[PDB]
Amino acid sequence: GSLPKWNQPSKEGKKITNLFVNNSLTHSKVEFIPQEGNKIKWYACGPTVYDAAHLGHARTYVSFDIIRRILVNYFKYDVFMVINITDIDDKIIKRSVEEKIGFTELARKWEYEFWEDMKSLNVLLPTAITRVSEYVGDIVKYIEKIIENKYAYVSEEGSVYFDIDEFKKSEKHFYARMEPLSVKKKKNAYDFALWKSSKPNEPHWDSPWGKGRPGWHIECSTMASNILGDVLDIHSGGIDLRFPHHDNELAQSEAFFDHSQWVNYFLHSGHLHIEGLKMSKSLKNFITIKNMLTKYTSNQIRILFLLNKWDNFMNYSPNGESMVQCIEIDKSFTNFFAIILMKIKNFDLNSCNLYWSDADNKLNLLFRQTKNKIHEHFLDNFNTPDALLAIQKLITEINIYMDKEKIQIGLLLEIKHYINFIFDTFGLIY
Amino acid sequence: SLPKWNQPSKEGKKITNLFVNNSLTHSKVEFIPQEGNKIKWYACGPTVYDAAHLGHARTYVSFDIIRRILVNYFKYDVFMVINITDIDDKIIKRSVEEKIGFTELARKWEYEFWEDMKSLNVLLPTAITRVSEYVGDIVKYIEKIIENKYAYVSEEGSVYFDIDEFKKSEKHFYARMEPLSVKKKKNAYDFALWKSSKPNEPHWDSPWGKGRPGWHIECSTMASNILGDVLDIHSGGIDLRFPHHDNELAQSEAFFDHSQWVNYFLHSGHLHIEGLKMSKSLKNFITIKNMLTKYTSNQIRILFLLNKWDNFMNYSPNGESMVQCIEIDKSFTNFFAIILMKIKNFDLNSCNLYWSDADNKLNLLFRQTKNKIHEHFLDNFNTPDALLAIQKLITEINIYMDKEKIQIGLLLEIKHYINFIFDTFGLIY
Ligand SMILES: Nc1nc2c(ncn2[C@@H]2O[C@H](COP(=O)(O)O)[C@@H](O)[C@H]2O)c(=O)[nH]1
Ligand SMILES: Nc1nc2c(ncn2[C@@H]2O[C@H](COP(=O)(O)O)[C@@H](O)[C@H]2O)c(=O)[nH]1
Ligand SMILES: Nc1nc2c(ncn2[C@@H]2O[C@H](COP(=O)(O)O)[C@@H](O)[C@H]2O)c(=O)[nH]1
Ligand SMILES: Nc1nc2c(ncn2[C@@H]2O[C@H](COP(=O)(O)O)[C@@H](O)[C@H]2O)c(=O)[nH]1
Ligand code: NA
Ligand code: NA
Ligand SMILES: [Zn+2]
Ligand SMILES: [Zn+2]
Repeated sequence: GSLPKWNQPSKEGKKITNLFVNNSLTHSKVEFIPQEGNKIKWYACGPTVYDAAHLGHARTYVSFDIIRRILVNYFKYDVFMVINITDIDDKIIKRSVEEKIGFTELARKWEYEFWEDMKSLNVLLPTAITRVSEYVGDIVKYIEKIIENKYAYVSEEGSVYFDIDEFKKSEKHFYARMEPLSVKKKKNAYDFALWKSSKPNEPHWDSPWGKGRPGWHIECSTMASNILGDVLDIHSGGIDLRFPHHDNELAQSEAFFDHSQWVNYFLHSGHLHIEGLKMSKSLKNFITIKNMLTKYTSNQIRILFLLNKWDNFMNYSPNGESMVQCIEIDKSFTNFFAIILMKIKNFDLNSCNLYWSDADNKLNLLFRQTKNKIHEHFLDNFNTPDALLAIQKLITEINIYMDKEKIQIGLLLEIKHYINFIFDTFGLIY
Repeated sequence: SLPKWNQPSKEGKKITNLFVNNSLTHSKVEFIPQEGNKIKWYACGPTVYDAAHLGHARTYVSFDIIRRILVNYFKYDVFMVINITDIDDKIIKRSVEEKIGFTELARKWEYEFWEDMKSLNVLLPTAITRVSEYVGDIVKYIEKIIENKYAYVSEEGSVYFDIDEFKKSEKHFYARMEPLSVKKKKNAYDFALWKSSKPNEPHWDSPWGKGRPGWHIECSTMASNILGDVLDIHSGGIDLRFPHHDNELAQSEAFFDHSQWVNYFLHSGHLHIEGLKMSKSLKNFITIKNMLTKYTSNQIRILFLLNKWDNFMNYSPNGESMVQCIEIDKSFTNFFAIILMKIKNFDLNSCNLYWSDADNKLNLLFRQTKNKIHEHFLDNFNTPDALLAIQKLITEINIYMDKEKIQIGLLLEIKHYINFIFDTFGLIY
């Protein structure tokens, strides 16, 4: 009917938190319902490992790390996550001849440094790490099934292409669900390659159609489908990937399983722009995660991303201009934990009075209110900027209470623990 | 002819389908908060005249576990109050035998009690309410009970709860939880709200004369001032259910003139040593400090994790009961040793990360165990079965790490989940 349709999961038997997430399939905020129980099957597109990672990559993976911590630590969902490592790619192939070291040896180098940068930022590793080099055989069988479903064709040179026209014809299949308006050997220019016949002096793999490499998009559909299956609760990535990469993943997986909805919720992180231009290796405006870590700490970098809503675009000001606010917040969190611990330590039950005073009750009321504010923020599509503000306000009032008033030791311990619980959800470490 | 219980409405509340053994209904009922996800919780505290023993440990560690389940696992919001009974006949007697002040004795054993609690990793409550600091509030509480014509004053200057006037009212039933357990008095079963003090005994000025608060009035006063007319949870040991807890309900119902002061009354079962309750008087008791020179806090918490909070349990001394606990503590320790070392020393550069069938089978048992434990916690805090679920999962993880090629991310997830459950249990590794 010229409009793509979206089927919300049924609510019976599912964990309902009334969480709302910005879903790129509906281009709106919708209630999140698991496919099965409280389980969330989640695939996230990974890096292409030919170079150092930069602050833009940090934005995406730290942002979805925070969302993952919110889902699992805060809401107690059960998340099964997969991230691919794209270790075969044209950029890796070209760089390996420039570097005069093996392609595989170059790919491990930058995958290792990528995971070390993620660990440095306190990013949790996914459940499964799926490398393209280890899945080429699975990829080929995936392409075969797409061909048997008559949604792909083979060129004489030995490449394989996705037949978009055959895909559209089916009433159950719509091409480019998320960006409908973004649309030689080929039937049509809009067809894309699943298998590429191998260029000379290029790494290659055996296949029924000839020596070749996987195409850009087939890696993700194959790996995600083998481990997670015919329905994905969440698929994530940066916004630039929405078309053509993610829409093509949907086309390949729908073609493979012959069904209409491979993914219930598609989440796209907004881009990090430096001076109004996206941070890209090509532009030469980029800042490596390692350089960033020599001036600033993991907490400060995470606070930078906490201050910017995950699905919005953000602008980083270099020379620490944007980092000035972050350093202030990290400095005050550190000082807070210092004080409240000294006051808990020096508290003496025998000499203090433990009457529940009016000052105590006022702080307690603010403490329970702040718990409910933060809960609404997380339900409001992971509004970490406002949740972080709630904690700062609560800390300002705790500082006043501790300085003057007589302190209820138990109340202060409870508040320290809640703030610890929220900071663990953020990935901050104090 | 039987008291009725009104379940809170589910509308607007956090509903977990949790079921708790409620002494008011003498059955298992679904737990519904009074307001949203908030739980107002009052727990009867110790009388600070002596060292705490393993029985006190059973009650407070068991309800610490329940509190951790409620807050850490289910993400409820718990506002808790515990009284310290620092004025009491037992404190007065002990203070004269030792020839020390009533307050100096109470502070000493209050301090050792909180130190014993910290040693067992028992979380402190939000508010600690001492009777000596609330004597004025207690008096004003008794006044309102008298104005509602549910209490009367004797010639000596004492005040007594008029049970018969309380029963007459249709909105009030006396002794809801133990209905069959029922001189100056109108009736012998009336109990004192205010006791006229002998001149030597410590006392406080009051409208009816110098006196002390009675046994039960302290708790109704303090819980009502901080938490109010409705208590989501009131907890204590089983022997306290009558007359102490039933009298708390009568006093609070009389004060507020309503029918239900507490939605859910949870009573931990008693710890018996050689078939008799651990009591200072019997001389069968084991202090928490003595216990901690023989066994560790984790081992002691595992003992109470193995015994369901609301059931009676028998401790066999000379380490008979503790042998099982020490084995479990040993196996948790060794499991964490391996999984932590393999996570640290895992090297992404040299490893193969294909999602193998062994990886998929461990993952399936891992998610299955999450659902088993979830059902156990909903089943009235069945920590013994949740603990067994963890043990089963740990046996299979040990095999996986020893033999299979390990998915570093999957092992991190399992390490994180088991830590999350151990924090809910209060274990520290
Ligand atoms: N990307 C995409 N565009 C489609 C599809 N079907 C129709 N359209 C677009 O929608 C317009 C309406 O044509 P119809 O929907 O009747 O085929 C066409 O001009 C075509 O560009 C489809 O499956 N995928
Ligand atoms: N936020 C943000 N994400 C980026 C940027 N550049 C790449 N990404 C994201 O980082 C992930 C991996 O990056 P890749 O290595 O594919 O360039 C992708 O999901 C992509 O969307 C950037 O400048 N900002
Ligand atoms: N425990 C208890 N028993 C009551 C109450 N009201 C009446 N009863 C019992 O019910 C029986 C019937 O007496 P009535 O209900 O006429 O007072 C009495 O023998 C009395 O024991 C009450 O509030 N509490
Ligand atoms: N499980 C258990 N609890 C006890 C024992 N003795 C006292 N308690 C509990 O410990 C708490 C404080 O005891 P108290 O200081 O009032 O003697 C009360 O809630 C009481 O129920 C015992 O032998 N076993
Ligand atoms: Na794009
Ligand atoms: Na009793
Ligand atoms: Zn991808
Ligand atoms: Zn009490």
